[PDB]
Amino acid sequence: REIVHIQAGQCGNQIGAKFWEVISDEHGIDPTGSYHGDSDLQLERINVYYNEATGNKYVPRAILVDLEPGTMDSVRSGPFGQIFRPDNFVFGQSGAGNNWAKGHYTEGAELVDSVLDVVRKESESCDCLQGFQLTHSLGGGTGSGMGTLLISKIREEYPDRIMNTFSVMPSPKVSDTVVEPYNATLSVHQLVENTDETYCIDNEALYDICFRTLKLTTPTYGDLNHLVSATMSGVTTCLRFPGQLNADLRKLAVNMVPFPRLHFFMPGFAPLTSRGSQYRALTVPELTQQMFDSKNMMAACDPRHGRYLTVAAIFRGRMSMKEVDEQMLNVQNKNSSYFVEWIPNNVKTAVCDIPPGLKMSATFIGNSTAIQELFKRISEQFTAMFRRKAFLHWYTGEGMDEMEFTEAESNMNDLVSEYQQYQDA
Amino acid sequence: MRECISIHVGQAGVQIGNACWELYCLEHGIQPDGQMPSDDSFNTFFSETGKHVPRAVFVDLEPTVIDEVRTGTYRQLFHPEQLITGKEDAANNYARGHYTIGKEIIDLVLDRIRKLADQCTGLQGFLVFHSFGGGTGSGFTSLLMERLSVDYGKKSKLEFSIYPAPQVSTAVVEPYNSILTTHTTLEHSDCAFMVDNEAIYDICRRNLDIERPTYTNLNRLISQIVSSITASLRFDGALNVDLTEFQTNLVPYPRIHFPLATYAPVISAEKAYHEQLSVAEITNACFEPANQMVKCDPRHGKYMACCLLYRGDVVPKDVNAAIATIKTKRSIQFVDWCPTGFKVGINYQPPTVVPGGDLAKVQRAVCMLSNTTAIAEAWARLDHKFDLMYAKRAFVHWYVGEGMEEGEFSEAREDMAALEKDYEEVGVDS
Amino acid sequence: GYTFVVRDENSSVYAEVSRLLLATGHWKRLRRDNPRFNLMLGERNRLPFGRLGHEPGLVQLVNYYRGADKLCRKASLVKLIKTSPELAESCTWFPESYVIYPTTDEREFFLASYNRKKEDGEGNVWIAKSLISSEASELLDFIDNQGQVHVIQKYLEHPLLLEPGHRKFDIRSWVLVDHQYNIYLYREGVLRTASEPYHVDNFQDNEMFFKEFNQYLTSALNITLESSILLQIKHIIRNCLLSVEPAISTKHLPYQSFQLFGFDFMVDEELKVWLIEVNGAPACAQKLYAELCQGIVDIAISSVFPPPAAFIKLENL
Amino acid sequence: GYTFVVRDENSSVYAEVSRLLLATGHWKRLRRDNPRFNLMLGERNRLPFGRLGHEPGLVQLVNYYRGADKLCRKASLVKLIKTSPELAESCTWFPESYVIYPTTDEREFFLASYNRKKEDGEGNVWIAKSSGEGILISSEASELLDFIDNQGQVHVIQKYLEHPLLLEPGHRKFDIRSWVLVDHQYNIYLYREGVLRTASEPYHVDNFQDKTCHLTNHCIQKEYSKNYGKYEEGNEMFFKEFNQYLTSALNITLESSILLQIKHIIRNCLLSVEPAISTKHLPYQSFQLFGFDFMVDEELKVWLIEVNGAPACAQKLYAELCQGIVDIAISSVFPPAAFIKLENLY
Ligand SMILES: Nc1nc2c(ncn2[C@@H]2O[C@H](COP(=O)(O)OP(=O)(O)OP(=O)(O)O)[C@@H](O)[C@H]2O)c(=O)[nH]1
Ligand SMILES: Nc1ncnc2c1ncn2[C@@H]1O[C@H](COP(=O)(O)OP(=O)(O)CP(=O)(O)O)[C@@H](O)[C@H]1O
Ligand SMILES: Nc1ncnc2c1ncn2[C@@H]1O[C@H](COP(=O)(O)OP(=O)(O)CP(=O)(O)O)[C@@H](O)[C@H]1O
Ligand SMILES: Nc1nc2c(ncn2[C@@H]2O[C@H](COP(=O)(O)OP(=O)(O)O)[C@@H](O)[C@H]2O)c(=O)[nH]1
Ligand SMILES: [Mg+2]
Ligand SMILES: [Mg+2]
Ligand SMILES: [Mg+2]
Repeated sequence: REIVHIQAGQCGNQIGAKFWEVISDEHGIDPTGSYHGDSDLQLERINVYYNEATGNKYVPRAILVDLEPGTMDSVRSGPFGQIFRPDNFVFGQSGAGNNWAKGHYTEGAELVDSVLDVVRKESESCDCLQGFQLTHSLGGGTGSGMGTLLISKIREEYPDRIMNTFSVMPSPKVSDTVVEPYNATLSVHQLVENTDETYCIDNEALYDICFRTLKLTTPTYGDLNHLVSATMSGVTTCLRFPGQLNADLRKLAVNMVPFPRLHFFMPGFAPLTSRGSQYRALTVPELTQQMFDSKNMMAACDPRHGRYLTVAAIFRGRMSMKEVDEQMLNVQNKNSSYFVEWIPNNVKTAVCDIPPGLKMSATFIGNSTAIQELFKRISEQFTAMFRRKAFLHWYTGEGMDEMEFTEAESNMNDLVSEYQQYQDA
Repeated sequence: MRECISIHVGQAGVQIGNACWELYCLEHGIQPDGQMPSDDSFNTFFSETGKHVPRAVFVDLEPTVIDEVRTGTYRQLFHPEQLITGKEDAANNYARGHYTIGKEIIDLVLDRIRKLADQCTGLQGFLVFHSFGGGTGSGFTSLLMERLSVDYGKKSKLEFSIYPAPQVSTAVVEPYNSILTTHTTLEHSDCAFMVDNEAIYDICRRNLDIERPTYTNLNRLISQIVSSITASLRFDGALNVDLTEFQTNLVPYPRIHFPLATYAPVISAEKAYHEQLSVAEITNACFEPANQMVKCDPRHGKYMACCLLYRGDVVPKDVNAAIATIKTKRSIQFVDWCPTGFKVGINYQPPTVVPGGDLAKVQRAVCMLSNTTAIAEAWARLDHKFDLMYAKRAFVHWYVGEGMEEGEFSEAREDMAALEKDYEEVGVDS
Repeated sequence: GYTFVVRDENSSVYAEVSRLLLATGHWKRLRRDNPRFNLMLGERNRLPFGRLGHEPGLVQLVNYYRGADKLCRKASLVKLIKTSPELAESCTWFPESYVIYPTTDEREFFLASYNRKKEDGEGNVWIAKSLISSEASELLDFIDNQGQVHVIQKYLEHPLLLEPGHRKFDIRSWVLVDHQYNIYLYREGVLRTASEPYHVDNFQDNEMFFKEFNQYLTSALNITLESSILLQIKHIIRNCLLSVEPAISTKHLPYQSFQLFGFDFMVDEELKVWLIEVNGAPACAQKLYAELCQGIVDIAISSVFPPPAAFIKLENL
Repeated sequence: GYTFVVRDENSSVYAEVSRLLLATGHWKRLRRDNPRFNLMLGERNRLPFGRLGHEPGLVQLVNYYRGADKLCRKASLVKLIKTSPELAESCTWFPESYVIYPTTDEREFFLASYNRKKEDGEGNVWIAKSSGEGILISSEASELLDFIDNQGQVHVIQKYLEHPLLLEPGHRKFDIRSWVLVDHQYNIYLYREGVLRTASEPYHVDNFQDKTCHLTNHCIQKEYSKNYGKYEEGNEMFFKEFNQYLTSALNITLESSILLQIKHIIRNCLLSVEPAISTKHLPYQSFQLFGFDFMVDEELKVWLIEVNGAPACAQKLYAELCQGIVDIAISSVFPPAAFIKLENLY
């Protein structure tokens, strides 16, 4: 059961490169692609993310996309840069200028067919393809515009497969341009229609965690990417190691998505580490309380402001399964109002013996109605500019029409009202 | 691989161009003969042979001024074909520069520019330097911009426009030329940085203690501000933010493309005192009207964008702390439709000064680019002077005599009236 | 020599000021758009401040301070009181106000404060201005049925009532801020009194001077105008003008500014002065026009362009 | 499993806080100078703020706010009131004060103010105090200035409150002490219970050498007042007895007549120094217990006199105050109606 990984744009390639470095270490794969691990329980499901090449080499089933060579040249030089298939680097020369329209309609449309040729080649060499996972940001131009363009084209060619994304939401606290609410709203509109599951990784939440919790006053993208790669590792553990719960993308979607449009997940992680941090190993009760706390959410939403439709918890490392079950049952009994009563047993728990890194950790995946706070924040920012048609010339100049913006704004407002409807049920 | 061609039109554009390229050479360790012993990001502005040659074109309808370049210290720097001259100037007349004399030299200019474009693997656009007041600076530039929009459709075109000041003005009709050129060039310019000669003049008198500043004094200070703006294109780093990324934030509406530049510190080379100047001190100076490139009151104008470009010993921690202090202490009001945030860029390369110059060498410096409605005061002053003369049709015969019509005058003035109204509307709350 | 322009014929105050300048023999009046002036008696809206002080050699002064409308417009004054560092925590003299937009927007905060008052049995009368009611539902509907931004201020239900008549009144004080920012309170104020008795239920409803008002205060309450009301007034004026001082100061500008302000106060039954509104272009009382306009000529105009005891300079401690 | 260090054995308040942290599993007391702590109950002077929060694994919190001295020192408080934008024009609750240096001096301004009241026949009694010992109350500027020059320390000439609120029976002077706890998120908490450091001698306006009626300092009353503890134990009246005297003799509650002004002053004072002392941009978190000293005049107006960075509590209030410090400031950062949270109206 193979997954085809695609990473697009600066953010998509930076978080994507970290994800591959992290899991390559976990699976005992070195930068040359050779296996040198101390367990085989690393190679049991290695084929989910890696292909097997000539001299017993494991090659990531990853496709690196960007309209600018810069970020991809940085990857090719980084630690695990040589692990990727050289043919799978697909890049243009004229970037996207943080413009969704350029990535989706003009610059991106010129490069998209060559990317699909690589996607097709990777798919044809799959015994049984489960689907695709895309890493990207929604505030830029390549990952946002060209990424959603790729999703649309892939869906047309593989309508019966799962489309999963790790989508980095933009925030004024960690911003590159004022047009981020435009790019994000346009991308969310695409995501609501063409993805089965999206992990909402909020830069606002990643910033507040680094600043308020870790006390990293003046955090860098590297600091935010430390949390991201750790969360990405946790949420994909069930797909990379032998397990019974959410072992593939489809079963995960069936367990987590009660309504087709409501597929935006709020990840959580514990303990919150800081690059090069100190000594203790968090008890099971401590892991559980933290992963459910607003301060550990990777989306800037207060779960106490909504209700959980479904939840998937994953514990990693050697620990008491009896204690895990007691702690998991306790969080629900102590906060039963924040879990919808009309979805019985909506909190599932998995445990993996192999820890990340750390001695023991816990990853949370929640489909909460509080996620509307993220879409409300973006919608507010989008409307503040769209109301006065600010910066629209950059988009209309690429061929886009104002009607397209009105539809994206409306679809996202509908998404918010749908999340609110199920919160009042 | 994104190259940038600079075009310097008329006396002001040429003389300012000489100062910028002199500074760029000092910044990149390039000798007057083009040789660079240290030898890339600087290739956006320089082509290589081991001679590093500016991707620039100098144009003037009269040979004295460019002839000084041809025989000066940097004569070897440029290729002869890059220095283009006519015989008869535009006589401070927009109509002569755009029509009568402009038609005669335009095709040659476009060819010399084409020769530079052909050496570019990925041309990003043009930077056009010119005055509003001169006949060539106003007239020929707008003709050039019109033709460039045709020959290079997409490509970006940025301007550095020298706004007229009575202290150094050489013509009574500069207001006419200013309105005419602004009108004609408006659709063809993506971003324009106005440099008020009065503001640069007053900074030289105050901050540099110069009794009667000369063009050399003005141009060296102008070159520092221009250098800060183009530093992101000539250098690269993790904290370096590209100018086009700032330009996305700087221009909310196509017509409102005139950012206000403020620079700090401007310290006398003899009265330097040895003080270091914190990140907090220079950042605060960006909000002192005395340091702006255009005379206006930003306190009474709404911001649509604010960008901070730091140049020397600067770390983010200090920048964020300085911005935090400036907030809740300054008259920084944004329009309700723009996020009240500052886009920051840092270039670790410290500022360079010309040896034997009026400016002291500093450890750190900052240039702020802000799109404020306060810059519309500069249009109001110009439009008022235009109105005073045009009411009586004074000097209009000089323009009509070169084929122009009174219709172009009122059409250009009506466009300026609309521009002043656009700045008024963009400040009104939603 | 000195030349001046008049760009506001509707201003009654500066019409008298213009006459006084012409009477001296030192001042000549130029046409409306003549830019070679020394003094500009500009227009109320859209004054061309950007064109001022740029003609070389000329010393230019304007009868308005650019900005100041941040203290004069009702919504901006509410914004200034609640957000200025100098006022946010120290202001105890401005009635509880919320800026309500009809079509940023403190509607949710007003409803929280209204519900806090009805639960505790506290006075809940509010006044909406661009309607006096104790309901808030009909107050909000009144705002939405108008294309203007309104402010919901707490209505002063217990005002100081003048006897005889048992009637409501408000105080108007004239403040002249010259160039270099010296605040001058004009000695004479006016009481815009009501000629009907006060009712605490009927929501459907004359110039006393400081000598007659001083005489009413002793004998009526045995207290003087000062130490009970005039000290409060002076404190409020000082705090208000100094909060906006860094945003409107002309010290780093090519021209100089001066402005006459109209401060409106309301005294409650405990003798506490409350600031209601500030006026950028106020109108004077008929008998005080000659003295006030002469004071503007001497303090603000003659200080910049050179040819008593009626203006108290407000200073701190 | 949290760890704490105690670097001030003289602090009676944090000695009780230390005992409350122990005997409740969760806390272990580490050796002094051990840098692997979670909470630091630091020293009064020269606290090592620079070394705090530099271990990227543990969360560090200190019982003091760096820079609080710009409010808690006699001369710096006078400087803050007169120069802060938030206070310079709005402050009507701080007695007219001038910083004086003996052989940034405001000596010339004091003489101008002294001469202005003298010519107008206004009250001219002033009190001089060093930054109870070295305090002179006099209506002669010549006598006051000479007193400063003799001692080798910076003094502050404050306007003496000639008409204070006198407690009956006894007709005696008093001052109010309020305990304010500011947590890691700068939430200001006023401790419900306050103390009245009362005098046990009848107050008179003429003889300033009688320090038992003019100075309400607890040490002055025990060492010189012959009636020490005559009206209340240790010359300390609590808010129940004071509220009962107010509601009876003057027909007004303590909450409305005095506590509203107290709450206003506290919030204005701590928020004026907030941007200069906030640990939002610092690797560690701060919290501090302050001791606000007030004086009420006969017209029931509250006047701020001093702010104490390291205050001492009243014997009966130690248990409740120290438990409040453990719950609000320590347990909020390190988790296992007696404190009013002071907030702005809007
Ligand atoms: N800062 C600066 N301003 C200059 C310089 N040279 C001229 N100016 C200004 O530019 C305006 C005049 O334009 P010029 O550039 O002299 O004219 P031109 O483009 O050569 O045009 P013609 O001579 O009419 O053909 C006036 O406002 C001058 O003050 C210069 O070197 N520096
Ligand atoms: N809060 C309040 N309490 C009592 N009377 C008030 C009041 N607000 C306004 N008034 C009365 O209503 C009149 C309305 O005057 P006007 O409409 O010119 O503005 P104003 O001075 O009331 C402005 P603001 O919105 O700041 O209260 C005032 O002159 C005063 O007599
Ligand atoms: N302006 C003033 N008006 C009236 N009484 C005052 C006063 N300033 C001080 N006092 C009296 O003097 C006492 C001591 O004041 P001060 O401010 O010096 O005390 P403190 O607790 O800060 C320490 P120290 O022991 O150094 O005096 C006060 O408690 C009060 O009784
Ligand atoms: N977490 C994270 N966010 C990033 C990173 N790089 C950029 N971003 C965010 O992504 C957006 C910009 O998109 P980017 O990937 O840079 O551009 P693209 O090349 O057009 O896809 C903004 O919202 C940034 O805050 C990164 O490495 N990590
Ligand atoms: Mg991306
Ligand atoms: Mg993107
Ligand atoms: Mg010329």
